[PDB]
Amino acid sequence: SEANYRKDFIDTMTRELYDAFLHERLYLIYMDSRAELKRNSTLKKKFFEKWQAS
Amino acid sequence: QSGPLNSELLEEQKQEIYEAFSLFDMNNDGFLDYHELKVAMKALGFELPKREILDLIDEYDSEGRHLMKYDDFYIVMGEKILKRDPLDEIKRAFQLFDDDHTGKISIKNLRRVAKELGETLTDEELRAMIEEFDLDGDGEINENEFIAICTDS
Amino acid sequence: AQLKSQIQQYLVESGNYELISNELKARLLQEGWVDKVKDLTKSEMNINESTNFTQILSTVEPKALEMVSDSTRETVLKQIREFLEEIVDT
Repeated sequence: SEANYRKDFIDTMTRELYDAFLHERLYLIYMDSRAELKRNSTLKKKFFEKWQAS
Repeated sequence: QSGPLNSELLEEQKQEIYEAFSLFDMNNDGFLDYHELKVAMKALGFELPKREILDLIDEYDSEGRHLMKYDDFYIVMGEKILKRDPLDEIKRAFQLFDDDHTGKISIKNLRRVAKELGETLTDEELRAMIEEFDLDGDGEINENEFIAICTDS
Repeated sequence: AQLKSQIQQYLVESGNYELISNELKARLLQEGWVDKVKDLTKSEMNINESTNFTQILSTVEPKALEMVSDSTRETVLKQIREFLEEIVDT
């Protein structure tokens, strides 16, 4: 009972810590992903416009 | 050094710098922390090691805040943009047009890029962009034909 | 409530935050999840009017989480649990 309360707190906090770690990792990968797409878009734009005006 | 840089940057290059900073200025406060700066530079095609990023912040850190101001980011990235290898740029752009990897930019590809950039163009005038620069007569544009377009400047 | 702050503050100073974080990332890389998040982000940008950093994240997030393998989830959960066990008084 005292041991039940300890377990439930640990189970609840394990789940919470995991959801945060995972969210932080998704956030970081996402940032990178946006950085890559931004760069790609910029290149397409530059050389598409250069082409069209050629 | 403001002035000597933005006379030799193209307007599209100045937008690129501004847009890359804004994207990761979550604060909208004109400052970026370390991870934000890292990705902002990556948005411009620059991969720096930890040591150089830290030293860049420390160099320009007018306020001990460990952040980087938009105006300093503009100066540092402006110089690096100017030192880009134009030929390496053209080649990456090529792989990006040829997104099905046939080794040639077809009308399918070019029309897809146009639609991505929100560019509103006739089918007939997309054909003309190829027709006007197709040195093979093969109806499509290979890396060389494309490098030739972009190198004319 | 506030014991959590004490545990989360001990988490970082022990270096156990970084151990767990690094294990999570190694395993996410190993199972392909980094490429999946990237595809999800790229795909969601064509389907959308918006460039908004936060908006696109909120569409990508639910879908990305479901693609995490049971094996990675269980192994990291187990690792966090064992650390909590060793810390929360008797």
